[PDB]
This record gives sequence, C-alpha cells and structure tokens, in this order.
Amino acid sequence: QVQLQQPGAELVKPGASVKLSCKASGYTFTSDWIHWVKQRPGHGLEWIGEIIPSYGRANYNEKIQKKATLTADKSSSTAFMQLSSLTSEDSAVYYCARERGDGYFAVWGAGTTVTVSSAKTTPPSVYPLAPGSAAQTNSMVTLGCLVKGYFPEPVTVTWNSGSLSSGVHTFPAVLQSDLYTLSSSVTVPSSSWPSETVTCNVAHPASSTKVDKKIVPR
Amino acid sequence: DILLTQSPAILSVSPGERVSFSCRASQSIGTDIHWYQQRTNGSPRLLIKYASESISGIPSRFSGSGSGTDFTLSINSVESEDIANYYCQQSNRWPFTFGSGTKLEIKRADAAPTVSIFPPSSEQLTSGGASVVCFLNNFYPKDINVKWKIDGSERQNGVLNSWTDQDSKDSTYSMSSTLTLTKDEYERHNSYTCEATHKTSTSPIVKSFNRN
Amino acid sequence: ALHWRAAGAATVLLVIVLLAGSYLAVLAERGAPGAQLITYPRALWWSVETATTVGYGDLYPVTLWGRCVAVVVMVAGITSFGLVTAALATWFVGREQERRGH
Ligand SMILES: CCCCCCCCCO
Ligand SMILES: [Co+2]
Repeated sequence: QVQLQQPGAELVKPGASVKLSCKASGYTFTSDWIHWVKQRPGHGLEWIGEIIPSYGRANYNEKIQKKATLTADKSSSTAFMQLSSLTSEDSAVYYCARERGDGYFAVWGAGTTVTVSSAKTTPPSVYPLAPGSAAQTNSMVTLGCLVKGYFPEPVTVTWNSGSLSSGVHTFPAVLQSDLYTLSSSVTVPSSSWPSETVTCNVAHPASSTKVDKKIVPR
Repeated sequence: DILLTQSPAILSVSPGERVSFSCRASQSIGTDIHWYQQRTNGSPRLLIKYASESISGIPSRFSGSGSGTDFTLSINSVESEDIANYYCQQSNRWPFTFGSGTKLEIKRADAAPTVSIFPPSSEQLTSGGASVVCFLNNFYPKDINVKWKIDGSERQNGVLNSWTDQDSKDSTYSMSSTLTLTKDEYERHNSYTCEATHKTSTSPIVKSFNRN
Repeated sequence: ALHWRAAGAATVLLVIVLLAGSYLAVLAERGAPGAQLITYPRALWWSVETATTVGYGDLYPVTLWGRCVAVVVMVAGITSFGLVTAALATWFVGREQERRGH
C-alpha cells in the first residue's frame, strides 16, 4: 500500500500561511523520523527539517531562512509542516519522507505542490483531440486531449483510468496571463479505435475536480 | 556541514553501456552515503544505501562503491527507464545533506517525428475560442522546428510550444505546438498547416486540415 | 543471595541503560551540527563502547544532554562491574571459608 499520503496541491497568497500534512501507514516504530524536503521546479532536493513524532522533538535546516514548523498527531499518525509568511521563493513541491533512524529515506510521499500567488483557483476545461476527416493512417492512431485554463499546477492526466499507459506523453504546462494549459497525447493501434474505447481522465487537485473526456471520431 | 559534489551535472551515454555517477564529500564520511533516483514528475526512490548495499526491488544492474570521500553509483547496461536525476545523500553528520544531482541522458539512434494536427473541438468552439494542436512525437535528437501557416501564409502570433524531457520509454523527445485563436479569427480562414523541420530529413513533415 | 540479586539487577539495568542510552543520545545529538552520534545502530555500539570504557573515539556526544547520557551509561557500566566483582569476591570468600571448615 501507499506508505505516506500528502495532498496534491495547496494555493497560498503572498504573506499567507499553509499547514501541510503527511499521513503515514505501514510498519511504525517509536524510533521513526519524518523528514520534509523541498524541490523548486527544475532544481534539486533541499532538506528542511525532521521530527520524531513519538516525542515531538523537531530539528531544522539552520542554513536556510526558517519558514517551517513541524508538529505531529500520534493518534492519527499525521506529520504536519506549518509554512508561514510565504513569498514566491517558497513555491515548490514539498515531500515528506520516512526514516527508520538509520540515515536513509526508505519511503517518500508523492509531494504537495505549493504555489504562492494572488491569482485564483480555476478548474481546467478538457477538450478532445480526434483526427480530422482528411487524415490518413498506418498501423497506429494518435489521439489526445486539451487541458486548458487551470490554476494552479499540477494536473494529472490518465488514459482509461490508468490501464492505458504505453504510448502516452503529457507535455509540460505553459503559463499565460495567470492560467495554465497543456495537452496529453496517446497512441493506440488503428484497428482498435474506435472499436475499443479511449478516454482521458483529468484530475486537478487544487479545485478537487476529476473530469472524464471520451475521444470519439469527428 | 557536509557538502556533496556530483560530477558531471549531465551524463550522456549510449544504450547498453556501463555508466558511473560521482559523488565527492567535503570530509571523510565512511560509507554513510545513499542514492536516489527521481524520474520526471515522480518522487525520489532509494536505489542504494550505505554506499553499496542493495535495496529490494531495484534492478541488479544498479550498484554502488566507495568510502571516505569518493562514491560512485554504477548502472550496468543502461536503458531507457534509467533516464532520470540521481542524487546522493549523507547521514554521517548532522544535518543530512543531498548532492546537487546528475541527469542521465541516453544517446539513441536518430528518429523522425510523427506529426499530428488536430482541429478545434466542437465544445471549444461553443465556448468561443479555438485551439489548433500539433504534436511532434518520438523524435531524436531534441532539436526541432515547428512552423504554422494559415491559408499558405506563415503565422507566428498565438503559438505556444511545450517540449517534454527525454522519454524513459524509448529515449526520444516530443513537442506540442498550440495555435490559439478566437472563434471569429478561426472562422474566417480555410486551411491550417503545421510544419516540422528536423535533422532526419531535408523536407519538412507537413500536416494540415481544412475548416470546411 | 543479596550479592547475586544485586549483580543480576545491575546487569539488567545495564542492558536497559544501553538501549535507552542509544535512543536518548540520538535524540540529544540530532540538532547539533557536526554530531555523528545520530543513528540508532551506531549509537548502541557507542553505548557499549562507553559502558566498557574501551575508548576508540570513533563516536562521542558533542552536546550537553548527549554528554549527560554518556555519564549515566559510564556509571551504569562502572557500577555493574563493581557489583559483579564484589559478588565474585563474596562467592569465593564464602567458598574458601567452607573449604577450611570455618
Ligand atoms: C540523564 C539523561 C538525560 C536525558 C536526555 C534526553 C534528551 C533530551 C533531548 O533534548
Ligand atoms: Co568466623
């Protein structure tokens, strides 16, 4: 099962404060530490701090500006990182990880994408991308869908709710006038479509929405 | 506080070769060094702990060596799924620290793009906007140019491009190019054409559709 | 026998002090830059090192509470050795004096 659970996204206004969570499961020992690690887009991993939940003691990276405060709930086994007075330097994916007091991070959460901006949460519009009537073909057909006008990042895009993963690219988002747009691409055998169904599922965590969009011939 | 230096910052290798990532520590740390793989958009994954100790469910072709200040991650017979950032991390002294990472890039054979053009959707037109999407897929090398023409004449305004990192499925690259217009601007043109110029051919690959 | 009761207790208290000692060291030392006494397996080796007084100097606490822990470990090791030695003396003395009929 998934050992550490974090929210996908958190939008925060400049100067505001957010409390991130990391729910744990699997084997737990009173000797376990939860660590927080920050990654700015295109950049490396940066250690923020650690907590021993079964004792409440927390230690911080003293080499960076102290934005974090770590706490834990021992009954729900959740680790919390209170981030406060955030600017855009604080926009990043924050991971939590578990350490068995032996120095390495055996398991990591999926990360929380924190975006710091005054702009506003917008679910995406999903539009299909089927070929035009004129387009000829080989042994394979390319389909896609268009995820447009969302805020903030990220979106996750699956094909047939995960079952179709070979021959898929989701392109990185492009930001324009405070809104994100991307496309996802899937290729399948020509013979199989539209015989067998092809559908893009588009989760956007920051708005709590997951929309489905089936790709039918024009 | 222990500094870990990773060289080089980018490693370009051929499929099947043995590759080696370096991690030098600023003082002697025994073998208290661990390695992580982080693929595109994924979270880090432990590959090797304590310089050379294998982890369960990690391919037998990943190994580690070193002690003191000099550490190496090796991959035997590199393959596409190995395309990733690689980090080292020490646990010798407080605080734990990470290296800055090495990206693994694979040099594959040259491949021409597969080009696909897509007309605006019924639903988007309804909304009062229109996006023409072009996909340039599974090409090598990464250097590629896209050109939009409306009714025989070049277009440059309203075109946004996105490029994928190298693909951990086949070592290729892909790009998407999106021309976005209002419905009004879209309604008063006939043919939209997407042109792809790539090392693999003299002539560009060209795809178009008529609005009618 | 009091002496074996005492020697038995101290040896159980020593193991307990070595285990809690390892746990507490790591807790006291994490937070302090340059601290090496920061993972449980090596910290437990450290505790044995310390209780015995074997002095390798591969690991030692750099903080006040790490050092306080160190002292409790030393004293527990030292105390339990003195009680074992004194118990062994009591045993031998009472056996020698029965070996003389006394
Ligand atoms: C005498 C033993 C001292 C207890 C040290 C506990 C660690 C406190 C953490 O800051
Ligand atoms: Co007498």
